[PDB]
Amino acid sequence: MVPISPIETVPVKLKPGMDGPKVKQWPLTEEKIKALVEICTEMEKEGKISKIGPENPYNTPVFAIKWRKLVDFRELNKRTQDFWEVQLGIPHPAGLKKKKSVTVLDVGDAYFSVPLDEDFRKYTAFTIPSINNETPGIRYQYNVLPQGWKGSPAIFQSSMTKILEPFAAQNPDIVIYQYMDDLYVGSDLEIGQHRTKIEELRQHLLRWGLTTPDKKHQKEPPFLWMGYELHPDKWTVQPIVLPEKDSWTVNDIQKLVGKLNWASQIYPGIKVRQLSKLLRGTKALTEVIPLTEEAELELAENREILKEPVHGVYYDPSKDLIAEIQKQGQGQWTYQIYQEPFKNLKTGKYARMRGAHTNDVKQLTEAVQKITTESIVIWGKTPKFKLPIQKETWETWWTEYWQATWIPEWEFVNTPPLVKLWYQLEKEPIVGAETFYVDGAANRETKLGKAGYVTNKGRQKVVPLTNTTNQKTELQAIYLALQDSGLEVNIVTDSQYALGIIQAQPDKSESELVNQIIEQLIKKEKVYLAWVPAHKGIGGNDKLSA
Amino acid sequence: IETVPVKLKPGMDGPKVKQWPLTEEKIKALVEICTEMEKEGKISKIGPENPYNTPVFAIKKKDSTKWRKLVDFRELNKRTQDFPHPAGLKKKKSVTVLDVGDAYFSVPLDEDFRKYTAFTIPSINNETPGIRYQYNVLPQGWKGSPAIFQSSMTKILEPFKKQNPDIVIYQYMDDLYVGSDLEIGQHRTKIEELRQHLLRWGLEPPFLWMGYELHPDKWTVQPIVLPEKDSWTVNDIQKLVGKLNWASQIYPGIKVRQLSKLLRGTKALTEVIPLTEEAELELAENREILKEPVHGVYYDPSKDLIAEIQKQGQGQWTYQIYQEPFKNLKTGKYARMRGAHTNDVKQLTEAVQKITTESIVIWGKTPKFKLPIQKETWETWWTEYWQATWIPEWEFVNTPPLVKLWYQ
Ligand SMILES: Cc1cc(/C=C/C#N)cc(C)c1Nc1ccnc(Nc2ccc(C#N)cc2)n1
Repeated sequence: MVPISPIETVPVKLKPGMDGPKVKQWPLTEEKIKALVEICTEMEKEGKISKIGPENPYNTPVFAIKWRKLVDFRELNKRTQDFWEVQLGIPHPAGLKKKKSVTVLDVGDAYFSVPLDEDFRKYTAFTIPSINNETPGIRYQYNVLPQGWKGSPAIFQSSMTKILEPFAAQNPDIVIYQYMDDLYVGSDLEIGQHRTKIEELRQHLLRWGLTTPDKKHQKEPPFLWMGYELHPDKWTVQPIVLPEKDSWTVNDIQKLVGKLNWASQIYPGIKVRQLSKLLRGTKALTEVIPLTEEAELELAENREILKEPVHGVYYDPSKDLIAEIQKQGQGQWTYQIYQEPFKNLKTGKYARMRGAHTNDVKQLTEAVQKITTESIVIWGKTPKFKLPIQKETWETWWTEYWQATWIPEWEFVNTPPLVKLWYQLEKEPIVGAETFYVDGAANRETKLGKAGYVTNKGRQKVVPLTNTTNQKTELQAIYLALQDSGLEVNIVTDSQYALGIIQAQPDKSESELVNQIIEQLIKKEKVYLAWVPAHKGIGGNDKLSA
Repeated sequence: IETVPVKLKPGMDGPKVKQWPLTEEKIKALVEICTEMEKEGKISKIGPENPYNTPVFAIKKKDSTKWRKLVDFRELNKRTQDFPHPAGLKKKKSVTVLDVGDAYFSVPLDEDFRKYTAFTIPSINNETPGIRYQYNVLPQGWKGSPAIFQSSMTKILEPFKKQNPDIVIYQYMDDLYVGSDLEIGQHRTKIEELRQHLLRWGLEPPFLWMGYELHPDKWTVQPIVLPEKDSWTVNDIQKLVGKLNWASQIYPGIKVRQLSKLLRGTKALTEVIPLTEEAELELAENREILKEPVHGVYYDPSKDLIAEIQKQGQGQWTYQIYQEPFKNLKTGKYARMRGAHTNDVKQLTEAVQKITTESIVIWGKTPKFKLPIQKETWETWWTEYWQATWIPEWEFVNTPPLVKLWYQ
């Protein structure tokens, strides 16, 4: 016999303060018991399990399903420590490199060469009930990682990785990836050299006594993997089929958006705003919902985008990454990442964050940071950006914005709609322009208020208001001054609230009043807004609070 | 050589912090560094039984081209168990900061605590399993390291201190701050003398040769100033009354009554208003008040320091450090922000580091920052510009402060 290297066992513990499972075995039919006895006899022969004495106090229930055996480790799993889970972050196909050959090796039997920590085995005990309950049940414990046990996937993967590391390291011309009970081995080598590498891998695995089926694997490119199709020189998502329907249900829409979101990583321009709007606030999965005319258009547009297959290419590390962004409207943004024109590695989208006020430049900036971070993950570097914003526009924005902000290396691409600044406040008071002193106030109980202004030219206005608040009346006062002034105007307010909003430079708002103010600002040539503290005897600036 | 028992705080588990995305160049640097550290026995590979994690990245210290590993132990430090600041340091004419963090690797780490120092070197696109390590020795950046190494550092430094009794030596984490009053040429030779005095003990440190020079005596008080003008417009006076109203939260006896009475009527903003006698006197009296220190200002070591920063434009930044609102312990202004003339975030990152350095020197701890930046923007870039071996805490300001106008 040829000595083989043992697989290092991983030491396993229960969670602090917790003991092992003591769960009652369910009764079973005479038929099920006989089935389990034979199954376990074979497993015992294979060395997977061992009979134990009556001293062990732990138990986990076992079932027979139409026979096959099912050990229900739910209780033990609750009591087992947390492990490092390596698979949490999965590779994105757009980050993969193209390969001439990809071979699949079945390593399903290797899984049972992984021994379970000796000290933990006692916690895996289970009992086959005896026929008619006239004798003690047959007791067994696992010697190998049990299917369904919490630690098995992490320990299996770590054990396989440890075995594969030296092979990968000494053979850098190949890539190795594990998924389920299979190894995928890719390379760009001449087919003879590549097949030689596979046989060498098989010889390497043999050192741990791990055997692989001589008969070739049935799985071959293209591979169906994690919702993708992988081909030797391209990738895509598995077929996206949007159903035909006369009526849509909460659940239907959730499933629709999910497919569209999934599709959006390679199909350019997918939109989900109007469809997602239908899900606002309510989560009754059976509630039918009528589609808005806007939602019907969005869906129609998406069907057209999805009418035929689109594929992405793989990553070429010897070339730059380029990211291009377009504004789609209603807070929606779409992008493409490519190295060569017309050959996307992937696509995607970004949506405006929930909030009171916003502007296009802020949104563009956010989309850029999202794409940057995604690109670090997938390719380990930032892409060169192509953005629908003029260089001069960006400079004006960031130099004058009250926050620190940054966008990495980028160039203007002239494809409408362009992102622009819609208004710019003066830094100094305007000579020759009328000065409007504005104010508003409301009564908290009756919600009645007033808004108005007085100017250096003697112009005055007070408007009585209903169903209002101090903050709304302060904005209304500014609105009135904008409405009633010429193209250049100085405005004096005591509203810290109003100052906080405009200094955020919104171009769109959830407040129609703010939107009205923005529309007015856009029409002005020059606007200087000055703040003063309230109730300090300042001229012009309140009594008219009556 | 014998390990100090170390524990986490009661009823608290180890850190489980996600590794953030790393650039290719930082991954390759870390693979190279950790491979060597592993050969030296400083770190060891770990298995899946260890579920803890702390983020890691790599930087280049100021004026260098050699990558330095930096572990973000902020979470572990909060979870670690607890183990007099020299007021003279901030008064020295020159302070050189040394990176002595390498020294910690000479002390083994408590076998039972090592698991909590787990970290991961990720792969691009997660194509290969992340490389998992834990520390076998005191790690750089861990608050337990200076505490455990303290008895050893004092012994190493004794002969140098004896022979140089006027030198102030202060350790913060991986930094050694060495302060003296003097001429610089001689200063640099004491630092070098110090170096050699340490090298001896070692027998090599990659960054010990480096010197970061400060001059804290040149640092000082930045007070509130009011304009001196011959012609005041309505706008000028409104701005002045605004600033004084704000200052009245810091200074009791500030008055604006007589000045506000100039703002009577409804005048064009650019119209010139002559000051009345009553208004000038009030203004003069306010000036005098602002020349005095703020009342009831004290440092308490049991409370957090808070640092606020404002972007003032044209590469200028203002900041304040306080524990209680309106009771500033320090204020300052930076007008250079070198190397970031077209990069706000790099400028802010340098300001954060400079302010933290001032804080360490003065109080021996780092402040909690209120940063004028969106979280996503900061989180995406700050590690590109970071050059210090410590990391403070921060939060983000989303609403523009009016106070910006008062520190201009
Ligand atoms: C992550 C990954 C998943 C599968 C997934 C297997 C499954 N199911 C197979 C392999 C080999 C890999 N690993 C890598 C690593 C680097 N480049 C590539 N490129 C690459 C992979 C597959 C095809 C094809 N056809 C072409 C190129 N794959």
